Amino acid sequence: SEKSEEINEKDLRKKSELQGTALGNLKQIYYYNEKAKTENKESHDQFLQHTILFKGFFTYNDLLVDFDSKDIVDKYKGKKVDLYGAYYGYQCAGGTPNKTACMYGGVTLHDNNRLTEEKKVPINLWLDGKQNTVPLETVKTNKKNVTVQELDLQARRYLQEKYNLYNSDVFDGKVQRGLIVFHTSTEPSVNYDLFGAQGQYSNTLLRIYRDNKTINSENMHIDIYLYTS
Repeated sequence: SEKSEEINEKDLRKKSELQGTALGNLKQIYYYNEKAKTENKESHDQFLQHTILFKGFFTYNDLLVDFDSKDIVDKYKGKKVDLYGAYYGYQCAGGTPNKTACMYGGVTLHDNNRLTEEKKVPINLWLDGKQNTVPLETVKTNKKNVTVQELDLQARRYLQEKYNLYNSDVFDGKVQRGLIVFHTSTEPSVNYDLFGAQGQYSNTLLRIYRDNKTINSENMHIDIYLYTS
């Protein structure tokens, strides 16, 4: 947890710098989008080498997961895995033509990954430097090693609900800059600029999760820095 005054100095992209439909499409992803959330699944099918193809995942009927590389694919190919991420259909290719949804990362190993009790992830939130209280129930997980994507999706859904994050200025979105930090103790902290995604559609806005980054959920909290300028 940094001084809101120091974070304010990083070059965070401003909301006014989003070209086109990216803003409407960021609100769609973090607020309206359906997510793939299932446990105990396995697949050794692929389309390209850096992907794992879940045939008939949907009961879209196929789910194609994309990773940074084959090296990552290999840790999950043929294993029992849990899935939690956002998917899309626009620009998606790889399985039953016309019936494949695509997702970036969101895969964790299923075995021995269940928690003693569900973890409520604490969140520290600052708005223009004033600390705001966030209910403990906001972000929760049952995984011991969880994807940053699973936590970010929960965190941003709340920022949208309570702070109109991805609403236009006219529809009361007052936040112009922001940073989310997953503050881990034992491993490097991940931080994302809330207005820093690239492209305007899901196929590119969601690539930030392609790395399948996973962290230990115990002993960490989330720091959120929001600014109205």
